[PDB]
Amino acid sequence: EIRGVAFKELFRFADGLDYVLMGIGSVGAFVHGCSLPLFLRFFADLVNSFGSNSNNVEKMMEEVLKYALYFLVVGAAIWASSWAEISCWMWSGERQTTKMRIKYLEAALNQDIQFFDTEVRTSDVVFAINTDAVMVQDAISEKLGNFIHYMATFVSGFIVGFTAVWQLALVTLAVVPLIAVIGGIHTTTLSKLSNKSQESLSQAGNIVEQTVVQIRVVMAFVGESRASQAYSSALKIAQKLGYKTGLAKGMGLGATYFVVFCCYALLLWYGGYLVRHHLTNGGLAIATMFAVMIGGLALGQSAPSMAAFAKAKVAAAKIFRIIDHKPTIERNSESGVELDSVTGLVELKNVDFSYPSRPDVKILNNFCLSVPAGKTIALVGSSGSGKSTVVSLIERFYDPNSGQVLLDGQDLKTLKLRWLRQQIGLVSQEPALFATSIKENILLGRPDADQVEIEEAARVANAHSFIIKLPDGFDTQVGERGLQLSGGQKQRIAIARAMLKNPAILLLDEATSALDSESEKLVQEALDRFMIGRTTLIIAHRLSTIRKADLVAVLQQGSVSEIGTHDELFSKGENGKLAFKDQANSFWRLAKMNSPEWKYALLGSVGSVICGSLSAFFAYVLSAVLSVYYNPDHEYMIKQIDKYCYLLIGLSSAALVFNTLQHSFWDIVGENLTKRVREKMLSAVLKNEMAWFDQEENESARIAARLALDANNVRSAIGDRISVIVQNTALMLVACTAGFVLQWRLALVLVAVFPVVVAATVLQKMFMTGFSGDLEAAHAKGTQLAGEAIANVRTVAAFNSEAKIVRLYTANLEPPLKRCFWKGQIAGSGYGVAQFCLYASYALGLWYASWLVKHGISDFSKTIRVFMVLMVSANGAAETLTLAPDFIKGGQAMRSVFELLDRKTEIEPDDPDTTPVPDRLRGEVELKHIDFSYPSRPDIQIFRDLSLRARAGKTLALVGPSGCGKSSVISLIQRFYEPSSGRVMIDGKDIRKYNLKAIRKHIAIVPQEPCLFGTTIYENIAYGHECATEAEIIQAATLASAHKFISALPEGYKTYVGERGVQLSGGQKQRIAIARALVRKAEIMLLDEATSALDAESERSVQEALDQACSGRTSIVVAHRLSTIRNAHVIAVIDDGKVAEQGSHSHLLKNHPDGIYARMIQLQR
Ligand SMILES: CC(C)[C@H](C)[C@@H](O)[C@H](O)[C@@H](C)[C@H]1CC[C@H]2[C@@H]3COC(=O)[C@H]4C[C@H](O)[C@H](O)C[C@]4(C)[C@H]3CC[C@]12C
Ligand SMILES: Nc1ncnc2c1ncn2[C@@H]1O[C@H](COP(=O)(O)OP(=O)(O)NP(=O)(O)O)[C@@H](O)[C@H]1O
Ligand SMILES: Nc1ncnc2c1ncn2[C@@H]1O[C@H](COP(=O)(O)OP(=O)(O)NP(=O)(O)O)[C@@H](O)[C@H]1O
Ligand SMILES: [Mg+2]
Ligand SMILES: [Mg+2]
Repeated sequence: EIRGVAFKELFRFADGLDYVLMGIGSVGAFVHGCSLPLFLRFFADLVNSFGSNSNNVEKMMEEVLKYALYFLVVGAAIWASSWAEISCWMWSGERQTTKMRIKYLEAALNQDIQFFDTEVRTSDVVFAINTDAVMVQDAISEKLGNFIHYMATFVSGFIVGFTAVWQLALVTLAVVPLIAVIGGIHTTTLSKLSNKSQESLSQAGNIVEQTVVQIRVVMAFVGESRASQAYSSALKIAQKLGYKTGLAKGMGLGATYFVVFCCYALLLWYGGYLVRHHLTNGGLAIATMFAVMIGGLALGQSAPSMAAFAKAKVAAAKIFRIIDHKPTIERNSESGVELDSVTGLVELKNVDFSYPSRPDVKILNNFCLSVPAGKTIALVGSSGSGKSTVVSLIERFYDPNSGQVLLDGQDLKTLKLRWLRQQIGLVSQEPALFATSIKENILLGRPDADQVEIEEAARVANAHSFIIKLPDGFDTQVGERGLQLSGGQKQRIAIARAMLKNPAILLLDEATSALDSESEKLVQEALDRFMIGRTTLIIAHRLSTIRKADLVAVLQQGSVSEIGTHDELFSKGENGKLAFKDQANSFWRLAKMNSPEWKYALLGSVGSVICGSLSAFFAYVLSAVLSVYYNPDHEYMIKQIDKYCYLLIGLSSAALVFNTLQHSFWDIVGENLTKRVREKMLSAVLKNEMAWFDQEENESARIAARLALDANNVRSAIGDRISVIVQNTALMLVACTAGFVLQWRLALVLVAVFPVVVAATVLQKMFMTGFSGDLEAAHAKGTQLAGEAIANVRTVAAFNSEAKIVRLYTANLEPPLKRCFWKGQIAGSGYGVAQFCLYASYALGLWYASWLVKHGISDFSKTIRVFMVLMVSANGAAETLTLAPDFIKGGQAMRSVFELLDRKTEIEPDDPDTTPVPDRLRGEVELKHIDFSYPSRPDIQIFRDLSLRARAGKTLALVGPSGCGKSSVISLIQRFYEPSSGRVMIDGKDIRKYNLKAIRKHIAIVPQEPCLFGTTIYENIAYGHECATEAEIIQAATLASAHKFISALPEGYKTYVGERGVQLSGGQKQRIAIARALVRKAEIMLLDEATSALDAESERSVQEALDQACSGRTSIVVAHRLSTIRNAHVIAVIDDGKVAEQGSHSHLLKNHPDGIYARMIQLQR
């Protein structure tokens, strides 16, 4: 394991302004931490004066007034200190992390490629530049400030408590570890159970994704019920674990409240004892209690900052490892010859290169090549041969280990590297389009070029096409969408950027076969205008290229068999605001679906009120005890203290029990609602039709994200909302009742100021959490730009565009920096204002209590009880942070779930209408005058008045070009889609009237590219029939001939398959799909081009399956190749979305002889 760097090195990028910001933030954090208990000290002084000076009214008034002014001063100090701390720390962290990322990227680009090969790899580099960067940022921005603040709080609290009453300081210090340990155990248990629940829900989402991706087969069968069962089982596990999480949370809250109650019972009794012996005052006792508790909790809260410190030390050690690494291969040597002879006469001879990762494996064996000037040369590289390797050696990506490698007769390492890479132009198979605009991509090709050069490169170098037809034109961010560009267009953009680097030799790479001819002809015309551009990769396709290049040589085992011009080089491997009333109605709908759990809810509700009451009750007790401390009769003091302590001890157990009950029952109700919603959501999705599935915004991963997110935030927005609204209502109700019946005037004033103090305490809790936004989202654009640059480092080195990439990264990062600065300023100012208002309200209320006492309106006891009870109950109510307030997004997610459930499918998966279902289908599907138009693309309409025939005891074959919708034909066979105007007779009647599920169970199909379902081959094969037993799957395997390699598998039918399982061959998976089709034993066997996407033994297997299919009922088989359609007796025609003839191939030749398919047959020969 690598060793983390020392703490100081974290601040390597800190400049003078950063040091100033860090100092100011440290001072602010220290002042904040010290001010938290200093207020308690001032409160103790005020209370002691206001209680002792009852007889002397005027002195009491002046004392209370001066201490209220002290409260205002403390409020202002907290305002300023919190503002400075938050703003300075956040902005300094951002300012340092930005420079760190810039240096990291700059160091990364100008490294060697073999460095990425041997040492840290590109994926690790990206993972670092995201996670380690954000980790160090959060550690040095907020964690450090919080650590300083909490250490200050701890020290100041200890000092205040001890110097006030060392005795209670010692006792409370003994108390604190209990509460700290309880809180730590609670947090740890919650985190562990949260991780467990997260992984369980991830599993359930995995079932969701695998179902939605594979919806084709799922609807082809009746397996939606199976998917629902699997989802229900996963959700059952998740909900049982969820029950456990709720119980743990309830026990944690109950235990901490129990220990708090007992501990304050003991502390209050001891404080009464101390006051009785004239050791101290009541106010000093209370202040010591609170201050010592605050200090201990502050140390507890400070520890996580140390954890983050260690993690950031490791992360920054990694980052500095990449940063400090020195480029091994010397680059940009000043010995650059700067040859004026751009023509490369001779190069790449006696080349003995070996790949760095495996130096023993010598890829290139004494390679020699000429590449004469004035003429283009092509290379026939084998797949195992290093065509990319020799290209890299040309580009100087790697240095040849020995060998007489040279260029134009003047070597490579002699004449610099930047200039040489400028001389050579490269195109790549994968276009290198970064996040920036396409015009900026052209600039990245050659920054010296102006806009007119870009236009002409879009005019003469390439044709004017969609690359210009973007709505923004050339100023369009290709990275943000990507799907907008086809792939040929971005390839032509790369061609253009290469055209900018016109001079001297220009290497060419291979292009995919599935590429437009326009890009290809642009490539060859670039070749014609660039005779000095050579090394075109034929790859047995686009033979015009090999026509252009006279010198052609093949490459194998790091050597060339022949050297010279064109020859017989073929057959040697050649191949191819929003409304709220609807919110109330939908809330009623949710509650209605939550009806069965009502009992639990009711019980939970009951627990809530009791919990709330006890919280407020607790406050009152403190109040009363404080009021008792300033009483002359010490015996009456003893009686009151004993009564209150006994009552507190008695109610501690009630607090424990009712916290557990409330949380357990509320969380159980939520889990049931969540699972119930999930099931209904999945069922509604499955009832929908694929015309909705293929539509964008219905992708499998996106659907699963919808399912998870909406479910969880709905359960929050119901359960947490009800629990909060009931519990805090009861708490403030009983608190205000006590306050009113004691002194309604002071109670009314404090009720008026109540929302302010509640908001301030909520903000204190949020500050404890941290005000930093979602940094990864803020840096997302620069993040993905840097990731693309790092992954595509070869292309960046090819155009030596590291400086431009760094500049674009800086430009991307700048607006997030400014936004972060302003967000920090706003957050600091708002938090400070809230705290100042809180302390001003404290001062106002307490001074008003003094004023009431002056006029004889009330007494010290009643006023102090009212003030203390209402303020502590306000803190208890602002403890609202315990339950997550996701309601804001909860409403949107809830309208989302209701619109998804309320969405109607036009094709009913099950037809309610009566249908004349036969046991054995008549198997004579009758396509006639079909004019199907694809819904997704109304422009493309495959079918024009198509009429087809079926053969009951026989089979029909179909053949055509890849363009024709044969898979569309089989889709319309099973009512997968809906024809625009065509009509089809499956059973002497419309398919639309007859039940769809009966159609599914009566028709078996194979997909063109079948993929398997689950762990065991047994279940995947048995999927075809609802009762496959064991024998039926036996002959299903044998007739399909899958059984031989199934037995070759370790455990056969139980062998785990999938991404993590034994990944069978395409032929094997297609054959077992055939086996499943046989399992279904259906009337119509739809054997699509899977009968061609296979191998020779699978080809005889398919011929045998055709034998059985013609023997048993009927089949529609499509296969563009020959020798398979000949098996079927009757063969149809599907050319250009039209039928031309139908019958046997002998019949297809007796009338309408030859044909496009016959020409294909001659070709396949
Ligand atoms: C004198 C008060 C009215 C004062 C003005 C008030 O603002 C002050 O912040 C009060 C409400 C705080 C000061 C110390 C706090 C306590 C800190 O010490 C404790 O024992 C902790 C333990 C545990 O965290 C409890 O959940 C809260 C609990 C029990 C806190 C309850 C609220 C306080 C009692
Ligand atoms: N990242 C790599 N790690 C190890 N060996 C590599 C790497 N890249 C290429 N090679 C080796 O380089 C040789 C040729 O590269 P390879 O990727 O097999 O084919 P290619 O030159 O890209 N041609 P093709 O397969 O038709 O696309 C083989 O010996 C590879 O093992
Ligand atoms: N959702 C869709 N919306 C619009 N057009 C579609 C859709 N799905 C497929 N197509 C069209 O269907 C045609 C493809 O025909 P298809 O029968 O799927 O053969 P293929 O998959 O291209 N070749 P092959 O694998 O040999 O069967 C193209 O015109 C596609 O654009
Ligand atoms: Mg290659
Ligand atoms: Mg098709």
